[PDB]
Amino acid sequence: SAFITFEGPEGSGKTTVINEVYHRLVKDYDVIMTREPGGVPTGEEIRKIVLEGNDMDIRTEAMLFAASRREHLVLKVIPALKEGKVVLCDRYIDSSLAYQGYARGIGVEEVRALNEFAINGLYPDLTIYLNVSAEVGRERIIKNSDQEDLKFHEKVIEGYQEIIHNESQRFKSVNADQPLENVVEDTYQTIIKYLEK
Amino acid sequence: SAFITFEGPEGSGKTTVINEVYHRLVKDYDVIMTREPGGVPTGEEIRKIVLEGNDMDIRTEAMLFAASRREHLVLKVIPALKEGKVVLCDRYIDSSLAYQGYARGIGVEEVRALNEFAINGLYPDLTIYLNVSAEVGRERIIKNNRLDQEDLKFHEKVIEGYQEIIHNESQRFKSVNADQPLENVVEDTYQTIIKYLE
Ligand SMILES: Cc1cn([C@H]2CCCN(Cc3cccc(Oc4cccc(C(F)(F)F)c4)c3)C2)c(=O)[nH]c1=O
Repeated sequence: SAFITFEGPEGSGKTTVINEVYHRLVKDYDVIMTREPGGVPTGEEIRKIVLEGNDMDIRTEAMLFAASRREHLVLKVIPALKEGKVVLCDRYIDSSLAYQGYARGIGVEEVRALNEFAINGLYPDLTIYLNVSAEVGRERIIKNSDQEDLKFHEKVIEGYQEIIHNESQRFKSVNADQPLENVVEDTYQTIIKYLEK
Repeated sequence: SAFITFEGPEGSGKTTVINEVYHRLVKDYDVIMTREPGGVPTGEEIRKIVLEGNDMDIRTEAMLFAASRREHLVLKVIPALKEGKVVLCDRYIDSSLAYQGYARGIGVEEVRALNEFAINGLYPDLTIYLNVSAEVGRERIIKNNRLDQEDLKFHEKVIEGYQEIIHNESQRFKSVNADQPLENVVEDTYQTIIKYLE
């Protein structure tokens, strides 16, 4: 079994990468791909409280997303790992840290403690970080589709840069400034190299 | 202003105490009585998920009690404190510590870190602990019939948990002997609060 997460800011090509990588991996591996809360009823119901929120405090939101993360883990991720499957997950604890912790200003130490309570030691075996520069990410966001949004996008990237260099062993960084075909290829090769050892 | 919480296991006479202490304090103080979720929409929605839960993982449950606590603190407790009011709260952080941390076995430190993220430094100015023995509490719970072993043990653990919390802390905790008849429990609690308020 293997628990693989995919991380990156928006404009990193994350959606295209996970989908294309998952498609190639299914041919040879007992692999599943899941997008948190991945249709888990309780997880989806918790998520709805946030989404229906009227000017919801960011900490309440973070705690509800952490509760949803855990329901997804206990009812979907853990049973698939116990069945010996490889699990590809579209976002996980590093997202909460870069977005809620760093970018939204709750604090790194606080969001990490929250994430650690939700995951109870279940860290990914491998995390693919889609390493995009703020400028390439910006052009991809525009190409696919504000000063405050640009600054927030820069803080998310800065947050990921701080995280990645603190847990180097788990993290495998892919150059996401390349065309998406190369980003997909490098990610696939990185995962295969991990799965074959 | 003053933020006063009331803690105790079931059978400590907590409901009677808070209500009777509220009816006495209202004569002289701009005081409110609340509990989580306390009509707060998001808190009420969180409560429904917890009540509809089929063998819900204890950590998910702890995170949901923490999210409800934050909603109730920001939308109800903090605005009343900013108005200069006396806020009496039935159960707060210490309940999660004794129930989720100790009795459920998650770990008091882990549950404390979760609840500190939830409360963001907003600790009660005063916490009344209704100190009941497991045996007196048991007899009160039965009155509301013999209580099964699972319930008796869980009740004993909650008490053990509260004993650990009160000992490893204090300076906000004021313990009231809840083994006394409820009239005396009410009187001691009232006197404790008045001495604090001045
Ligand atoms: C405040 C609190 C209470 N309890 C206990 C106290 C003894 C009674 N139980 C069971 C119970 C009874 C009635 C309603 C209920 O559901 C609640 C109560 C408060 C808050 C929520 C929620 F909004 F957080 F979900 C649900 C639970 C909960 C905990 O285990 N932890 C806490 O943080």
